[PDB]
Amino acid sequence: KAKTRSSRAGLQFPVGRVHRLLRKGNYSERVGAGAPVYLAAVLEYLTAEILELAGNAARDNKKTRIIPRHLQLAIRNDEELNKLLGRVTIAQGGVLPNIQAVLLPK
Amino acid sequence: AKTRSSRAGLQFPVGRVHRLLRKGNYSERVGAGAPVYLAAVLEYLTAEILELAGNAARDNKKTRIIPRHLQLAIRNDEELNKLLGRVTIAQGGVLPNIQAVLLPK
Amino acid sequence: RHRKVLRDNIQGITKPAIRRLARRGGVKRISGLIYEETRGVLKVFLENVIRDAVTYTEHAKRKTVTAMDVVYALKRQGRTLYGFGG
Amino acid sequence: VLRDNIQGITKPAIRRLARRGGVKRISGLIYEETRGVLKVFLENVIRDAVTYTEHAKRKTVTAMDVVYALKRQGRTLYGFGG
Amino acid sequence: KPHRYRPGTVALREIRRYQKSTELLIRKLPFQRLVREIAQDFKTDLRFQSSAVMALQEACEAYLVGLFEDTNLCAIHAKRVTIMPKDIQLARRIRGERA
Amino acid sequence: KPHRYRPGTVALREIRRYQKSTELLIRKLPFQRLVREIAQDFKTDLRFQSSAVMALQEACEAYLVGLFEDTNLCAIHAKRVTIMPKDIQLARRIRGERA
Amino acid sequence: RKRSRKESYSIYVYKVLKQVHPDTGISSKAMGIMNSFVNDIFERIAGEASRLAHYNKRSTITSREIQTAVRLLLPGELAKHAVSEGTKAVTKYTSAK
Amino acid sequence: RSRKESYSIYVYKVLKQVHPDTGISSKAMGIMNSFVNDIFERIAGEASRLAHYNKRSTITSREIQTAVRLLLPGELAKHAVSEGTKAVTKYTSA
DNA sequence: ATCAATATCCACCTGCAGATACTACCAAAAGTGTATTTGGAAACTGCTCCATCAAAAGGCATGTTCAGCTGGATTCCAGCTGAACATGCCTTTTGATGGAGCAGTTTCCAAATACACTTTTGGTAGTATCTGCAGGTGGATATTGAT
DNA sequence: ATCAATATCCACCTGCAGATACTACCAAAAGTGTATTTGGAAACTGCTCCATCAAAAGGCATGTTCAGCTGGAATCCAGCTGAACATGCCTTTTGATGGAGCAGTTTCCAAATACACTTTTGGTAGTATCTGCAGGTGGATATTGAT
Ligand SMILES: [Mn+2]
Ligand SMILES: [Mn+2]
Ligand SMILES: [Mn+2]
Ligand SMILES: [Mn+2]
Ligand SMILES: [Mn+2]
Ligand SMILES: [Mn+2]
Ligand SMILES: [Mn+2]
Ligand SMILES: [Mn+2]
Ligand SMILES: [Mn+2]
Ligand SMILES: [Mn+2]
Ligand SMILES: [Mn+2]
Ligand SMILES: [Mn+2]
Ligand SMILES: [Mn+2]
Ligand SMILES: [Mn+2]
Repeated sequence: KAKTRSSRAGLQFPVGRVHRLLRKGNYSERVGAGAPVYLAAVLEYLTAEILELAGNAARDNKKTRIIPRHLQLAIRNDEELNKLLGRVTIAQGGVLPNIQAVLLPK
Repeated sequence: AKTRSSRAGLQFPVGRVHRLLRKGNYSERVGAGAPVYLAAVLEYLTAEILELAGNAARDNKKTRIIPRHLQLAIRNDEELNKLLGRVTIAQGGVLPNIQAVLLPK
Repeated sequence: RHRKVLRDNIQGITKPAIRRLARRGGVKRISGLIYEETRGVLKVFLENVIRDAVTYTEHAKRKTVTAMDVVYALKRQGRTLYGFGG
Repeated sequence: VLRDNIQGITKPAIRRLARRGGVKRISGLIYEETRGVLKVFLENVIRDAVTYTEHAKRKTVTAMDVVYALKRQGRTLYGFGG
Repeated sequence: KPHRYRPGTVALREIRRYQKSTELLIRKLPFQRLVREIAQDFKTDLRFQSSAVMALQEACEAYLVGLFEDTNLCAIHAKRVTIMPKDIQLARRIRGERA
Repeated sequence: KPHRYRPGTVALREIRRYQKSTELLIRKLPFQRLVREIAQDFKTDLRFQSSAVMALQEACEAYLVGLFEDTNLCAIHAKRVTIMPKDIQLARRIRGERA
Repeated sequence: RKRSRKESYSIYVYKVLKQVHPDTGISSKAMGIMNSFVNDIFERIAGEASRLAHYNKRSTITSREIQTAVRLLLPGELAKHAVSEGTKAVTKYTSAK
Repeated sequence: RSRKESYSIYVYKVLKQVHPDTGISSKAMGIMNSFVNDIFERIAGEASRLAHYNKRSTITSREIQTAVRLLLPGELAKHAVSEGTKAVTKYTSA
């Protein structure tokens, strides 16, 4: 019986779809078999990383459902995700609470 | 045998531009007019820069264009400066420019 | 029939709206001349994105600007936007 | 003498760079500040350049390695290929 | 006898309020008219997906908020608490939006 | 009395001199020493094409000159003519290179 | 007439969410953000891999191109963990069949 | 050995059209080469995205044209589109 | 105003590094011609969703008054930073000299593509029922500002 | 400090939009197996150019002195801009409806690819002559700064 390439790789993200998107995307003449596996794993990993931190932000705000606000808090409060997505706008994400010290009353 | 470039009235290599498009993995297929159009655009933009650069050379009492002249031509031209806003020209230097508040008296 | 003429809608970007945006940006005090300056800056930004978006629309031979038209336009200008079909 | 390499980037050289940048007057703390910024710039570009070198299985950093590195850092450079 | 908060107290209260929330701060219908007016001047007889207008408003407000942040830093740099046109202009220059 | 130009006069002279020319302003060998040192931290036993180091110095000097321009505008914004660390820091922040 | 299929990473994003936060849900707008994110990073990596192949006159994008692209694109710790996950997934995939 | 292609002899040709009595140093020629390669990549890349966005497998002169409009500022774009259309019209009539 | 110390400019000259013009060689590239194939325009049209209308109402914009405190102007002076100059350290030069290793060539096989066939699945559609939390209320706690 | 006005907090609640659940259905996706092709690793080698070395030479960095003038601290005050209020407009909300035009399906040929074959060309390598301009000169005069 047939096992999927994802299961064979131990991945949740779809290896077959990633391979298809690579071939259709005009990135190169040929695509090695290991390329969609490696790529699917990285995407799956980065997703887990964001969801972990987003779920924590939801929890901090006494919520059980992640909304864009939680995704924004997770990304901007994490230095490496902030860097990776530094030129990205999260719709309905808002901004981090931040008041310049000199603006506070004495 | 007559070249596609001469056929299109161009100095820039149509055939080479076509080969470069095919091998660049830009798309599955390349239309016939595409490398002709692109070659013409590249030739025009080249002419525009050389014109202004040559003028910069003449203004500096020179007959040979050097990097400095290319920089002068581009930075002194609003649209070229915008097109190449994130580009560094080696040995180009900068435009003479002093903030007024720094001048004496 | 055709719609009423559209004009002077930049003034629909009101002073309290601009104040609100500045507050989210962490601004505490605002000069009176800021409001006209912001409108001019906003118009330039909008014009540039809309120009690119409509260009995508025209190339697809559509008469309707899509969310993707806008998303693509924002992307090529370095304002990548998530949440509308990226 | 035993001096760090970044300290080889001298005060007069930094002064000259500032002059071309149109700067008339310079604070004494600028020079150390500039060296730190310079080092970060080089670290970021060279890291990428060497990554290209390694991938090509080479031991020699080529100008194209550097040019490619500069482009993806958004510092496109004309005059050295590509 | 009537109660008055000092100048700046409410402004600070407003900063905390709006930095906590994510809702759009420009009125929906007037923004849509601006979009249609600008687009019309580029090309007549255009129609808009409603999500296209919303995508434009999300991007526009994010841009302006980000710009006011940099503008604020420029004002503070000059030992001011009040943002002025020249603060915006310096911010956009360094950004390379008018360099 | 012997001859002395006022402070600022020679500075302005140097500005005109170096904005006129295109030669690299950092000494070659010390820059080369710095490059090799940094690269050794990523990968040992490397060699460089001569043009590779030159590409790096052209890029690095163009970057610093551009940065000093923005830095200068920040100083002038605060009504100074002397550039300071906080000027460079503000410029880099608004550029998006930091913070 | 039938509306043609619109593919997304939703069911896969959802699976991963349940792994890291079993009792946590996600709104459709947030899922829209996540799908944009995956598409974005896909293109960034695939794009860098494409250039890298071309620079070295190779017609094939292998896991080695992907790995180098990951190192060029991702910041320190993210790159480290991504690479190990990618390497592990590949060696496991090949050790099968 | 091998051969290294560049745009040098074509750039030089164009130089003689616009400035018959003007030369160009090798370093300056290297910069022109970088310029041509850069703009090629930008235009081809945008044209590639355009085709992909519209689910087409072919890059035609129409994709090059829209790409030019997107990439070049006002007047440069106008003249570039004109020159491009001219060369395609002329190439067709031959 | 004068007047002296330098900086800066212009005209001219000459050595040479780098540009040129020449012949010749050749692989790769570009053209030409034929056979085959297929992407996508055209036609037709289903059906999503865009423009537009109405109508009620309250959230929010507008315009005003008032004065707190901010920005801008002035003054002052401590000291930092520019200018000048004396040393001498080390970058620069250049020219030769191994040899690292880039790069070109040949070999050949694991891994790619191509294809036919079969099974699996994620997307959509149709309804039908949970459920997290927005938003409203009330009342206790906290913050601000006058005194 | 006390106390009062007002914002802020949190617990509690309920309506419902939106998340969830399930069955049906199916085209596309994905996997399995077989045949055929080939990209690029591997080993070897030639020759490019990189590292190093010596060896002056002087250019340029560095340390020091002195004071001009800049940055920043302190003081004052006119009037900008924030806070609060009254008023009522126009955005928001809800819902309905025609039909523009986006998008699905099928047809079909102009233009794409794919080879084979022939011709042209750009890159090249020596080989030799040529020349634009850097760099040095003298001397005129412009600039700067002290009187
Ligand atoms: Mn109009
Ligand atoms: Mn077809
Ligand atoms: Mn009113
Ligand atoms: Mn008063
Ligand atoms: Mn003040
Ligand atoms: Mn060897
Ligand atoms: Mn299923
Ligand atoms: Mn609530
Ligand atoms: Mn082969
Ligand atoms: Mn003193
Ligand atoms: Mn001062
Ligand atoms: Mn119709
Ligand atoms: Mn020839
Ligand atoms: Mn000279």
